[PDB]
Amino acid sequence: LIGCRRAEVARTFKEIQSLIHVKTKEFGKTLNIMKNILRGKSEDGFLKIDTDNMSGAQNLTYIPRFCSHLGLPMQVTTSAEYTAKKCKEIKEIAGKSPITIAVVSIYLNILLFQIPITAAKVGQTLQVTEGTIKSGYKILYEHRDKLVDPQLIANGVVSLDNLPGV
Amino acid sequence: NAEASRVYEIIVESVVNEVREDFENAGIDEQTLQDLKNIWQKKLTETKVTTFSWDYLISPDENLMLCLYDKVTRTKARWKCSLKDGVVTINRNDYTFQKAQVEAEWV
Amino acid sequence: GYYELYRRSTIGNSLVDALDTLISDGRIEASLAMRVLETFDKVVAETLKDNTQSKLTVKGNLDTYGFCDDVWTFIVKNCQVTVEQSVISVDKLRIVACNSKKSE
Amino acid sequence: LRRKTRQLK
Amino acid sequence: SFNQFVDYTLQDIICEDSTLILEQLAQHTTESDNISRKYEISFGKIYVTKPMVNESDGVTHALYPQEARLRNLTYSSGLFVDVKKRTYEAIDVPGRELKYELIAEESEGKVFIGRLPIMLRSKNCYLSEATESDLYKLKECP
Amino acid sequence: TSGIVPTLQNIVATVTLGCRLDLKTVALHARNAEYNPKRFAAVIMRIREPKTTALIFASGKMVVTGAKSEDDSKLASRKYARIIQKIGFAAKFTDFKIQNIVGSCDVKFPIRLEGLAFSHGTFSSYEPELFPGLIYRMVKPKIVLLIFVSGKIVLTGAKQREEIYQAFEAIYPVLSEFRKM
Amino acid sequence: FNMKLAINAKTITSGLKYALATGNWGERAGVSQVLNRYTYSS
Repeated sequence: LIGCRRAEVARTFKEIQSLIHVKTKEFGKTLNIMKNILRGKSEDGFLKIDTDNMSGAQNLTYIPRFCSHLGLPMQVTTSAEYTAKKCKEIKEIAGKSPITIAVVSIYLNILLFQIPITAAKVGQTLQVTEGTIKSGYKILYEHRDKLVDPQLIANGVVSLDNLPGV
Repeated sequence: NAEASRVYEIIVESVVNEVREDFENAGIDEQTLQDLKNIWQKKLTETKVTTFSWDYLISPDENLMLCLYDKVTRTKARWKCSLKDGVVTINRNDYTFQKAQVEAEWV
Repeated sequence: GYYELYRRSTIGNSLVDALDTLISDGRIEASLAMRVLETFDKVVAETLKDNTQSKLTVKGNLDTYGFCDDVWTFIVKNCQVTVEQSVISVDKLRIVACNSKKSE
Repeated sequence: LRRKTRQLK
Repeated sequence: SFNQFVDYTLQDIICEDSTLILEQLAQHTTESDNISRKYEISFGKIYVTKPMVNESDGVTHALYPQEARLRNLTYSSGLFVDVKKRTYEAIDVPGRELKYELIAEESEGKVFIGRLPIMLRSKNCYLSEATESDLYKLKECP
Repeated sequence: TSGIVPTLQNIVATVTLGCRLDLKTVALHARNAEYNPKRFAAVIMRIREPKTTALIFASGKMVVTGAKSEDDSKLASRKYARIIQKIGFAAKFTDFKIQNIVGSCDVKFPIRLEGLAFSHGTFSSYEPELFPGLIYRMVKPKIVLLIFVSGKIVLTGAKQREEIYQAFEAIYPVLSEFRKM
Repeated sequence: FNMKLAINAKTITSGLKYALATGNWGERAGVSQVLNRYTYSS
C-alpha cells in the first residue's frame, strides 16, 4: 500500500485485502506504524515533502480505474473526476469514504450520460452497498449544479434533466 | 388457555406412559402409577389455573417465567432477549410459547 | 443430563409435591426419585418443542438482571405481554433462562 | 506421520 | 501458423493438463476423523481477448499497434480459462475401497492466466478486419 | 482562547480492594452481576445512580468505567466497595487512580481534514477508508484526538482535567485555520 | 486459498515476452529477430 501511494498510483484497502488475506485492524495498525517509522527515517535521512502522496482520500486516483471496471467512456470518467473534485466542497459528504464518494460521482455521471448501467451492477462491480450508492445519489441531487461540469452542459452533450429525481 | 390445557395434558399423559417401566423396574405395584396421576390431576385442578378433563443484594403466588434463551444482546439501555421454549404463570394463568422477544430498558 | 428449570412451574411443583408424599410413605428411594425427576424434565423439554404453536412477546422495564451458572435472570416490572391479540399487564415478572448447549 | 497430502495423476 | 496456434493449439495445451488433483489423506490417529479429501481444479475453455493494455493506475484500454510501438508496449491479448473446482470426500474405512462424492462445492468463472503477444494482421489483431481507409486512420501503412 | 470548554463523558479508574475475591459468590448474591468465565475472567456489575460499570476480578483489582466526573467515579467505587462489604468480603479501599478521561466537544465549524493531515503530518494519520476521523497524537500533553468533518472533537487519554483542557486550547488554533465553506 | 495467488499470470506473460524479446527459446538463440525496415523488400 505504501508503494502504491508513493508512486501516485494508490489502490484501496479492499484491493490489498483482496490479494493479501489480512484483518483490517492489524493492517491499519501496521500501516500506521510503518508510516511513522518512514517519516522518522525521512527526518533522519533525506527529508521528503509529501505534497499529497500519503493522502488518505486520494479519490482522484480511483476514478479512472473504477470507470475502467465498468467499461465507461472517457468523458464519463473526466466528468466523474470533476464531480469527485467538487464533492470536497460539499460538507454533507466530506466525511464519506473516498471509495463511496468516487462511486456516487461515477453513478451520478452514469445517470447524467444515460449509460445503461444499473446501480446493482455498479454495486456488484465495486463492492459498495446499493443502499449506500442510492443514499449518496439522493444527497447529491440537491447540489446538481455544482457537481456537473458547466462546460459539458454548455456544449450540450449532457443536460441536468436526465438525472432522475428522488 | 386451551393450548396450555392440551400441552399439560400431553405432559401428564407422556409422564404416566413413561414412568410405568421405571415403576415396574423398581418392583412396586401398578397402583402407584394410577394414584400418582390422580393426585397430580387433583392438584392441577385445585391450582385453579388450567382446564383439565381427567442495600444491593439478592435475598407459588408469584408471576414468574421459566424459559430457554437463544441470544441476549445488550446496548446502553435496551435489552434484546430472544427467549424460546418456555412456560409462563402470570396472574395465576398459564401460557406456553415457542418464541419470546423481551425488550426492557435499563434505567 | 439436561437442564432443570420446569420444577418451579405449576406442573413441576405439583409433581415434586407429590413425590414427597411417596418419600414420606416409604414408596420411592432417592435414586428412583431423582431419576424420575430427570426423566420428567427430559419429557417436558422434548415435548414442549415439537407440538405447540403459540407465541408471546414482552415489553417492560427491567429492575434486576443477572448471569451466573449459565442462567439468565430478569426481573422486569410494569411490563405488558402479548400472546400470539390479547394483552396482559404484569406488575412484576421473573425470567430464568438457559443455553441450548447440552450439559455434560 | 502419514503424508497429509499427495499428488494424483 | 499463428492463427492455427491461437485457434486450436492453445485449447489443446490447456486440455492436455487440465485436471489437477490433490488427495488429502485422513491422517487420523483415531477413527473420529476417518474422512479423506480430494481437491480437483480443472481448466476448461480458453478465451482470448482483443489486444489491450493495462496502465499503472489499472485502467485497461484497447491497444493498437501504432500506440504499442510509440509507447514501447507489448502488443498482447489476455488469456482466460474456465476453472471448475471439485471437492470430494470419502469415509476412510481401512480395507473398504474409497468412494468419493461431491459436497456440492462445485464453484465455477474465467481466470486470467497471462498475455499472449499477438502477431500483427492475425485474426485476433485489430488490423485484420481493417480496410485501407481504416489503416490510414490508425496510422498504419496499408 | 476558545469560547467552549470540553465536557467529559467517560472516566476509567482503578481501585485495589486488597483481598482475594470469589467471583462465583459475588455473581449469585449481588443484583446486577454477570459472570461468564468462558467469555471473560471477571464479573461485570453496574449500578443505576452514577451510570457506571465495575469490572471486578478475583485478585481484588477493580475497574470503574462510565463516570462523568472524578467525584462520580469516586462515589461509584465507594458504593461498589460497600456492596462487596455487604456481600461478605474484607475489601479494604486502598487506592483510586484515574487512568482515562475522554471528553467530547464541538468547534461548530466544518474542518478540512485532508489539509490538516497534510500540514501536521508528523502527528496525524487520516485513513477515511477505515475510520472517518483523523487521529491527532499530541506529544505534549499525551492526548489523542479524533477530529471530524462536523467539527466534533474527541479528546482521549487524560489523567486529570488540566491535560484535556490545554490539549483543546492547543489544538484550537491549528483547527481554526482549516475551515470549509 | 486465493485463486488470484494460485495462478501467477506473470509466469506466462514474462515467459512469452522474454522469449520474444530475446532470441532465446527456453527456460535455441536467434529465433526472434528485430524486423528489418531498411526497404520494403528487406
